[PDB]
Amino acid sequence: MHHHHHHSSGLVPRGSQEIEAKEACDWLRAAGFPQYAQLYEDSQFPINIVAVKNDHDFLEKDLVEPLCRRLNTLNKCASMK
Repeated sequence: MHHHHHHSSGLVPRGSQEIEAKEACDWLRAAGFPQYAQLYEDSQFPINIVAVKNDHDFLEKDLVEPLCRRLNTLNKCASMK
């Protein structure tokens, strides 16, 4: 029943982009960064992804790929400025 996350990976893009949108928000929360997920419906996803991910927040760079990809997949739909 109780858990924190599933796994720490994400390298399989497909045409199912409307289903990837669900997994994007939920993965951000699971990975320990729910602030980013909640900012989707507030129209605050596009806030310099490459800058905020480069603040050296964790030691491992493998976590920075899905932090980029899950932001990017919703960015298309958000279209803010």
